[PDB]
Amino acid sequence: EYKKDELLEAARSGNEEKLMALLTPLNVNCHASDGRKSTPLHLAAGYNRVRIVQLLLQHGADVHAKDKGGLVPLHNACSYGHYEVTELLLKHGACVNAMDLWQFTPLHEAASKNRVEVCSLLLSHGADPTLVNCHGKSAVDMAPTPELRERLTYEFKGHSLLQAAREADLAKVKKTLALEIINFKQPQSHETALHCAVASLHPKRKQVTELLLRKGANVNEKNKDFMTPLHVAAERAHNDVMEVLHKHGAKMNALDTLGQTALHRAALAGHLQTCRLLLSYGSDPSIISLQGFTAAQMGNEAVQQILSE
Amino acid sequence: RGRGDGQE
Repeated sequence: EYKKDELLEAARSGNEEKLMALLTPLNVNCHASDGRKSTPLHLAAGYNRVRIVQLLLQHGADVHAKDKGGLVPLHNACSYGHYEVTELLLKHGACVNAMDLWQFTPLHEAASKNRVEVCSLLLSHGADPTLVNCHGKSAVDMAPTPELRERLTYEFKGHSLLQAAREADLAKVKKTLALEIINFKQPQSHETALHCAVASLHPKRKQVTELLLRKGANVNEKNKDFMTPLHVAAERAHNDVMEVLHKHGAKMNALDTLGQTALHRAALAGHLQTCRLLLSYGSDPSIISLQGFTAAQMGNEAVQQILSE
Repeated sequence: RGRGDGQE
């Protein structure tokens, strides 16, 4: 038990030569008599002795060994943010969600201590940030900044999306994507960013509109009046964004709650070139609104001429 | 509940 203490000391201090002189199949998984009662692997992991960790693992150290608190060496690596140690342990089969006596996982420890880098690693290896410790608190609950909380949430949703795709779980893919911010709806009037972008008076509105669509915005989204972005753009003669909507397959004949197309609204506002653009995109001038009107029947003579030309 | 052996 005198050589044991020397071995544990070699592990804590990173003394490779002394470790290998003292390490045998009989003491590789010994515990300290006092303190945390760590194994050499606990010590090497907690004090970031990468090389010692590798040699212990090569010579039979048990990644599931416990200390006085139920910690495995992964807890020690993660709590102190030693990235490389953490990955080696995981490579040699450490349980990524191992629980100590208080049901803290390695992720609890890394998040608790603001070890951002290690949390991402743990999540890539299947760490569940929803698992609760004995106080019902999850790892996200323990992240001390809102930046880490949003990152933990992002990465866990990322990995969850990949698994659901592997299983062609249409319901779950559809679920998570619905909570993406690209389709956020204004609580009262239900417009999306795409409605707001095509109505903008600022000169980057075309590039914003293109970006939103590239990132998944629904080109035919209805607001509370069932207006699409095309309706909003057409009644304002924002022709530049209407071309973007068309290129992304906007439905030219979608109907608002009055049964009106985008072309009805362009004709009502008297926007001649807009009417022309809409016709060239395949707007159907024959559609009758719920109040009984075609576009031409709502427009002035110049509008009626455009629809006739 | 103490902490585990190690250092940051």
